[PDB]
Amino acid sequence: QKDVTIKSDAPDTLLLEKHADYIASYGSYEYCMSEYLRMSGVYWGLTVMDLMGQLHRMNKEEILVFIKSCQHECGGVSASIGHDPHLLYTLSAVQILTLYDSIHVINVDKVVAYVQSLQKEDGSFAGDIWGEIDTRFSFCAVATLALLGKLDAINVEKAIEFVLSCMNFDGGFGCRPGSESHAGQIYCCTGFLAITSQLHQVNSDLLGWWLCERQLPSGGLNGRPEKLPDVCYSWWVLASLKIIGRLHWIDREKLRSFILACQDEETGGFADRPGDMVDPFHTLFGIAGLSLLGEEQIKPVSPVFCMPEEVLQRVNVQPELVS
Amino acid sequence: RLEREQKLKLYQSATQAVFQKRQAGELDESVLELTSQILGANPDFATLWNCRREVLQHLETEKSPEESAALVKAELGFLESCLRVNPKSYGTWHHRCWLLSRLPEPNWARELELCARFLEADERNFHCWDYRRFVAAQAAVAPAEELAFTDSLITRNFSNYSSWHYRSCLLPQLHPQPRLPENVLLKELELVQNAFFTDPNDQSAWFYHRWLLGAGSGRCELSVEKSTVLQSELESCKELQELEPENKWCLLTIILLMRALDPLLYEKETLQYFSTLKAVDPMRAAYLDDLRSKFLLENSVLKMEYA
Ligand SMILES: CN(C(=O)[C@H](Cc1cnc[nH]1)NC(=O)OCc1ccccc1)[C@@H](Cc1ccccc1)C(=O)N[C@@H](Cc1c[nH]c2ccccc12)C(=O)NO
Ligand SMILES: [Ca+2]
Ligand SMILES: [Zn+2]
Repeated sequence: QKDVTIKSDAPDTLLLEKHADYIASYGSYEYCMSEYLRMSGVYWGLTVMDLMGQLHRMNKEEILVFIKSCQHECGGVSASIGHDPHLLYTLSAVQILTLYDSIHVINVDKVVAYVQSLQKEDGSFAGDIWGEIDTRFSFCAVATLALLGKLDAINVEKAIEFVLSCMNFDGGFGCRPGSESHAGQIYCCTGFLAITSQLHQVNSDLLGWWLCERQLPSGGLNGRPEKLPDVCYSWWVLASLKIIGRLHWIDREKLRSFILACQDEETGGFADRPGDMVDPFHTLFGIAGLSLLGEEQIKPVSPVFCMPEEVLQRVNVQPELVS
Repeated sequence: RLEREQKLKLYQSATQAVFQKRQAGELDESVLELTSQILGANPDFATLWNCRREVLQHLETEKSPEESAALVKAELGFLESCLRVNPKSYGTWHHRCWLLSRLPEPNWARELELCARFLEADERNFHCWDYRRFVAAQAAVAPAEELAFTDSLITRNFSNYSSWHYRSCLLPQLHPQPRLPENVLLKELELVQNAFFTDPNDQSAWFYHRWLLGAGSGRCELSVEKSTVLQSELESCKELQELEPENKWCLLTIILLMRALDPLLYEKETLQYFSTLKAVDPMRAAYLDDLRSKFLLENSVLKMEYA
């Protein structure tokens, strides 16, 4: 029922040049208030620029120095200088260094030791030393290790067992055992299962149905029943569908029109929904969504790592998907 | 605009102040003061929650039992005030869990009531449901009590996906096998059928019902009672189909019921319903074609089983 109504003067063409300009100029109120996620912000900007063929317009040397200064003695990476290390920003950092072929800018052995240290007896991962358990962190852990070639450093079978214990009646996954299904969690868990070669344990027809029912009459996707559509849930849902070989179960044209309607024609960037304020987070996920739908002007994107496939080919980390 | 310039400089200065105090090893109540002024508006600033925990951990070592209880009660109030402003912050909910998990004598009944209150405000807040499960476990609340809680929530109003989900997890606990019992299954079918005949637009009951249709013992194992109940559901859905010709959930459920009853006998009608459903729900045409293909393959295998 709850949906947006797209107006007939909503953008209907891809404004790539404007998007590159928007991201290229980003960070020249909200910028300073989101410093607690800065490393991820950098990842979103660099990844979308690379998908658009514009990575060179960002400042490689400056980012490499920032990343090195964010690695803590324990081996984990923080969101920004002086903040605390966390699996989230450790993954982001490693994704950035992978984009830039500069992994040895940081201490890889210590990254591995940090990730290893956060696994619990039941196979789960805490985000950091303070112990919050979430399947997001299972994904951060294996995605980080996969990119470093060190997946063997953790207890993989126990990690699999934990993630599978989070599978629900509807075929989806939540944060922890007993948690309700949510597209974000489904993306992390199907990504996790792709990396660890366990996609045969997903009920692809059941989960696939739950995911395609996220598409609303507007064409946009929500992240769970009864929520408004958003250009980013749209992404988690499509990547999950692609991983389980069911991308054709949504109406590609209606979704493409919804995503294009979220662009700001004046400033560039995408918003969560048409007419709203843009940001780099939704710009990445809007552009990434369009690539999965087969947009020629954008590089092919990995549904698992949300990085250009040509980068993953380079490091030879390409999980087999369902189809 | 100028006020945002005021707030920004206030957060900026408070932030620098906290970081400055932290390097110095000044783990004191001045940090609690500074972070309270930042975490209220910016609860997702996780490092500041970390700082509070370092301060509270430090202060309990060098203070009396009574002084530490006072700090903990002040923390519970601060957390509740933060939650009222933003009930969907991972950091705030985790700090409350961290806090309660280390208390000598935690009042779990009060925490369950906190959950009830927040679920009254937003019955879909997954952070609150997760917290409630945490409290229920810690306080050793039995699955039967929680099952009672979910029914009231489902009947008193809509927005039920989270409540049905919780039931799907609680029911297997009341009947733990190392696939529900039929008596339990029949009662659930009755409850969910009420739900979607009360609100046939509520997708959540239909999703849960599809699960119950799979949680049985098989079509050639259909008891007389279950056979009759499913046939009755089938006729009641056809009734609803008349009252709501655009309702896709009821059309899909009719197909699923015929599958549950007798795939080969209902093949004709199943194919007819696929055509109607695709007309009514065109965005799902590709899904429906694949489902129909899977069903036609199952039917070919059933026909080849003939002696
Ligand atoms: C912490 N985050 C959020 O809470 C957003 C909020 C939001 C999204 N759309 C409108 N508001 N929520 C969100 O990203 O949901 C993601 C998610 C992912 C996995 C499980 C559950 C939820 C967002 C950022 C944000 C904050 C505030 C407003 C907009 C964006 C965020 O950092 N998400 C993470 C999600 C994530 C976790 N693990 C990952 C691994 C690979 C890629 C992404 C992730 C991210 O993109 N990291 O690089
Ligand atoms: Ca450059
Ligand atoms: Zn979003």
